[PDB]
Parts: sequence; structure tokens; C-alpha cells
Amino acid sequence: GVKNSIIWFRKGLRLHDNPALLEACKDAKHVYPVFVLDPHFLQQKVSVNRYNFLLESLEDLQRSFQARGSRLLVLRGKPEEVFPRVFREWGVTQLCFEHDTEPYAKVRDAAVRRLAAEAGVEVVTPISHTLYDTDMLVARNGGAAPLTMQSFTKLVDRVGDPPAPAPDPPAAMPPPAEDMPSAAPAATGVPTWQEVGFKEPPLTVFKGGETEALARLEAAFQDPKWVAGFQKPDTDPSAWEKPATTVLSPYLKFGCLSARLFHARLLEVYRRHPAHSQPPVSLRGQLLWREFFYTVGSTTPNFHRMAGNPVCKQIDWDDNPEFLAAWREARTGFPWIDAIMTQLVTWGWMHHLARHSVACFLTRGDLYVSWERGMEVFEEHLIDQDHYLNAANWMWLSASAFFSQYFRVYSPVVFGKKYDPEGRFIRKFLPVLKDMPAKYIYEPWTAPLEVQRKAGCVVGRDYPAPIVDHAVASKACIARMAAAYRRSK
Ligand SMILES: Cc1cc2nc3c(=O)[nH]c(=O)nc-3n(C[C@H](O)[C@H](O)[C@H](O)COP(=O)(O)OP(=O)(O)OC[C@H]3O[C@@H](n4cnc5c(N)ncnc54)[C@H](O)[C@@H]3O)c2cc1C
Ligand SMILES: [Cl-]
Repeated sequence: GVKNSIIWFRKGLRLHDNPALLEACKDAKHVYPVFVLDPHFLQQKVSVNRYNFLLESLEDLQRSFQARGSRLLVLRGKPEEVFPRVFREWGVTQLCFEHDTEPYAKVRDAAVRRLAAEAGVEVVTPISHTLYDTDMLVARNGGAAPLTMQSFTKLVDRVGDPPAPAPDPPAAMPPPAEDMPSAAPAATGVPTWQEVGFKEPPLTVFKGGETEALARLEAAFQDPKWVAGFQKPDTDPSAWEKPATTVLSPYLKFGCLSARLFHARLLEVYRRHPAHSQPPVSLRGQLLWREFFYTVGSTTPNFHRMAGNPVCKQIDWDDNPEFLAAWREARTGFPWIDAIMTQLVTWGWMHHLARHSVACFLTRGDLYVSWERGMEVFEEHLIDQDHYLNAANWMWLSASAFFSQYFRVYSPVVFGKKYDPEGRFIRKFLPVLKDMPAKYIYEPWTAPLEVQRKAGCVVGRDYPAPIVDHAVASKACIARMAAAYRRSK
């Protein structure tokens, strides 16, 4: 005779702009904030940087629910086995969670709705992870998703502004009922990275949580001139003391920051700065790139692979395990490439143009290894790893989809020199080259043997030689891509 609701967290790890949380609290007697954790996830993939980022995001929710008289419940096990138990135990009448469009999510969410229907539980799945209803944009475009960014911008302009961010939850929330067995604090607490099974500590400098996301949002909007005149291709990839972009991707991935709140703050600045940048280079355009890849990926089968993907090109990539290990272990011999790969495993985040260099080097630029193999490396270490975004950009850099200018090959020796001629980005993440003069910091093998010894870095003993000559490798990759683009017909 009362409303007992469950707000199930998967993504959307936040309290602001959470329509699923608001519906769960309205006229609610008891609310159960639940996150389902599988304690056998490492026993099957995931770096300690991203998994601890998720754990720090749950601790942020825990302090937020406790300040409002509630408590976050971290249930162990699988959703299909735990929810039918807590439905009858807690007397649940309504289940609410943010809508997700990932392939594993749809199969998972379909089974839970079945279990909730057999238990008489109402299911409310509002859309708040993306800007718009991605299925509505497909219907408004005649039934198919746009394939070009120019056509996608014309579509979202006809639809209009995204929905406004939902209001904040009340200051006090209905707490979970007391003395419930499955709600015992000893078995529902937030674990640490040592308990889950990781043996190495995290090395990233980015802390998870809604509070840190909101702090990074305000820090970016403290200069409205910088937000308005933001142009993505003009940012600095070598900037590490202060990254050239917002670095809000790990918070938008886990849902620690609402994309609609991000978009709402952008329009406030744009209406006071009439000369603000326009898509696709604007800051608003970057959210559209996220929205554009989500719209195509959710409606494209096998979007994360090559075979069976209707939008990906069937290129005869090489199966070279030696080039993959050198690229994965950051021992390619090119300091600009090895520094970005060291930043991948240390911070779990790199600048967009920095990810352009290593993705072009592995695929259509030098090694000609499949973008699927490098995507497996990024998904392991990137703390902002997004299923649809990591794929469409790996297909962009490999010239398999969306992008088609394979004659444009980044140079692993000159690309980084234009931003950082002294190699400050290289000496930080590759301290073995910290005494190397700037004349040979990007090409250490060209330095004389007297200079290599005087800097404590002899090429071939302390730092590896380049695995390939870029001129020989790039000209070979470009010609093979041309033959690939001629067999497409
Ligand atoms: C090889 C490769 C792999 C990548 N994989 C991912 C991934 O798994 N997850 C991810 O979030 N981004 C990915 N990107 C896109 C891009 O690298 C990052 O979004 C960006 O570098 C993050 O920095 P930022 O948050 O400061 O970006 P900003 O310039 O601040 O952009 C703001 C937001 O817009 C979105 N965005 C920006 N650029 C892109 C883009 N090119 N495509 C889609 N959305 C974008 C992100 O949500 C980002 O937080 C990939 C790109 C490449 C080339
Ligand atoms: Cl270049």
C-alpha cells in the first residue's frame, strides 16, 4: 500500500539532471540507490585507472546520499540474479534507471524488465545520458541516421535545443528500510581497488565523481572568452601541465556530468558572445560529435568491428604481433609516439590530436595493423573509454569510415615538434631522454654517439631504435590503402 522504488545506477553517476532519480523519489516511502557490482569482473580487460575512477565515482555518490539522509547500496552479483531477490524482499513497486543504448545494455535491460514484469514492478527508463532521444533523431531524418557531420548539424538545428537539465533532487530523500538482509552495510559498501583484485596502484591524476566533474565544469567556464572561441583543431596536444581542452570525457562517459547541463552552460555563454565558434570546431560541436557517433553506432550493427559492419571498409590490415607489442609497450623508437603511449598507461587520457598520432601510426600510417587491435589497447587503459566513440574515431583515423583522406599521414617526428620544439612533453613521460638536446629529442638516432653518451641515452641500449623508417613505411601504407579503396568499387 506504499511506493518502494529502486534507482539503479549503471551510468548516470550523478544527482543533478537525473530524471530517473526524481521519479524514484516522488511519493516514495523508501528509495534504494543500487549499483550492481560483479566481484568476478577481473576474473574473465580493465586497467586499475578506469576501475578506480568508477570506484571514486561511487564514493562521491555515497557521500551525496548520506548528506541527504540516504545510503548507496553496492550489491554483489549479476543483475538477473539479484533483482528478483530484492524485488520481493524490499516490496519494490517501481524500478528506474537511465536509458542505455550499448549492445550489452539492451540485452541486459531486456532481461531485467522481464523479471520486473513478473514481479509487478513498474519500469521507468528516461533518457538523460545523451543530449536528445537518439531514436527520435532517426525518425525525424526519415528513418535513417545521418552519416556526415554536416548533415547531422542541419538535423539537430531543425529539432531545436536539447531538453533542459532536470532540477536537483530534494534536500532529504526517502531512506532504505532498516534491518533488510540484502541491505546490510557490510555487504553493500563501496570496495577499494585492493579488494577487487588489482595488484598495482592507479597512477592517473584525474579523480572521479560528480563533485570533481562540476568542479572541472566551472573551472572551464571561468573564462567565457576561451569557451566561446574554442576551436578543437587548434588546441595543443603537448600541453600536460594544463591540458588544452576540458578533459571532461571521463565524467561524460560514466555520467558524472550531464551532457544537457554542459550544453545548457554553453548556450548561456554563446548568447553573450555573438562571435562564438560554430560546429564542428566549437565546444558545442564536440558534444555533437559525441551525439553523432552515438546516433550512428546505436543503429549500426557490429559497429565495433570490421566484418559485418555496414559502414566500415574491409581493409586487408596486417597481422603483425611484433609491431603491435612495440606500439603497445611504447618501444617503437619514436619518442613522440612512445610518450603518448606512456601517457595512455599512466594517466588513461590523452589529447585528441595526441590520440590522432598513435592511431594513425599503428594503422594507415606506418605499421598497418588493424584498428581493432589498437582499439583493444585503448579500451583497456582509457578512463574515458566509450564504446561508440572509441570505435568511430578508430575508424576515422584508419580511414575505414567517415574519414577518407588517407594521403594525409601524420609524421611521428615533425607533428609534435610544431607545438613543443624542446620536447617538454617527451622528457616528462620519457625521463630517459631528459638530458637529450632539443635538436635530436624527436630523432635520437640522428644524434652523434658522443651526445647520446653525454646524455646517458645511447640509442640501442637505453632507448630502442626506430622500428620502421617513416618514409619507407608511410609510402607503403598509402599505396596499399589506395588498392583497398579501389577494390571497394
Ligand atoms: C583513437 C581515438 C580514440 C578515442 N576514443 C574515445 C573514447 O573512447 N572516449 C571518448 O570520450 N572520446 C574518445 N575519442 C575522442 C577524443 O579523443 C576525446 O573525446 C577527447 O580527446 C577528450 O578530451 P576532452 O574531454 O578534453 O575533449 P573536449 O575538447 O573538451 O570535448 C568535449 C567533449 O566532447 C566529446 N568529444 C570530443 N571530441 C570528440 C570526438 N572526436 N568524438 C566524440 N566525442 C568527442 C567528449 O565527450 C568530450 O568530453 C577518441 C578519439 C580518437 C582519435
Ligand atoms: Cl605532420
